[PDB]
Amino acid sequence: AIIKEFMRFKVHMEGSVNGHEFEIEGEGEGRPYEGTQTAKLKVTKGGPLPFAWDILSPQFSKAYVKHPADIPDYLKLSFPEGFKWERVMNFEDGGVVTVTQDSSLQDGEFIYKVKLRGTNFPSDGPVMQKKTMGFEASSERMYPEDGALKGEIKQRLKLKDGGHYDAEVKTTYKAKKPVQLPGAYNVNIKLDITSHNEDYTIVEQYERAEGRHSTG
Repeated sequence: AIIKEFMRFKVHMEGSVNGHEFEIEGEGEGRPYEGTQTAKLKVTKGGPLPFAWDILSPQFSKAYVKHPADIPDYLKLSFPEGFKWERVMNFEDGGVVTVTQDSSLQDGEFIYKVKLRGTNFPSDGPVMQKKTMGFEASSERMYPEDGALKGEIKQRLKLKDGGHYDAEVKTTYKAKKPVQLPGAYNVNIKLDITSHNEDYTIVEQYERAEGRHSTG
C-alpha cells in the first residue's frame, strides 16, 4: 500500500560545477509501477548556470522504475525509510561529477536531497560551453555487491555540432534497512528535457525506465 500507483516527489539539489555554486528545487510526479515520471525544476541560487543542464538531469528517482514481478524491486521495498545513493561520472574529456543522494517518504511523498560536485571540465569543452543536446536512450546494468545494488552505464550526450560526448557512470544504491536484493538485470532509461526557458532557470523533464531480464 505504501507506494501508490501515483506518487509525487520534492527534490532539493546543492551543487557546484567547476567552482560555480548553485541550488535547485523541484517537484515531480509519476506512476511508479509503470516506470514514468515528470519533474519541474528551478534554479534558486547561482543562476543562470554557466554550464550544460544535461549533467544535472539524471540526478533528479529510482522508485519509478517498472519491474517484472520476478525481479525484486529493491528500491521500492526500501520504503518507507528509503535509500541512499552515491554516483561517480567520468566524462571522456576528464570532467568528473560525484553525487550523493538521500531518498525518504514523508506524508505520502518522496523527498530527495542531492549533493553534487562537478570538477575538471575543460573550459572549452561541451559542458562549460553548453554544446550538449540531451541523452541518447541508455541502459543501466545492475548487479548486487556487498549488500548494495550497483549500476553501471555508458551514457552518451548528443552534441550540437553532431556526434556525441560520453561518460562512464557507476552508482551504488543502498537501502536504509536490509531488503531483498535482485540478481543481475538491466534497466532501459530514456530521459528527455520537455521544456525549458532561455537560460534554463526553469526546466521540465520526463523519464521512462523499465527493468528487463538479462538471463532466463
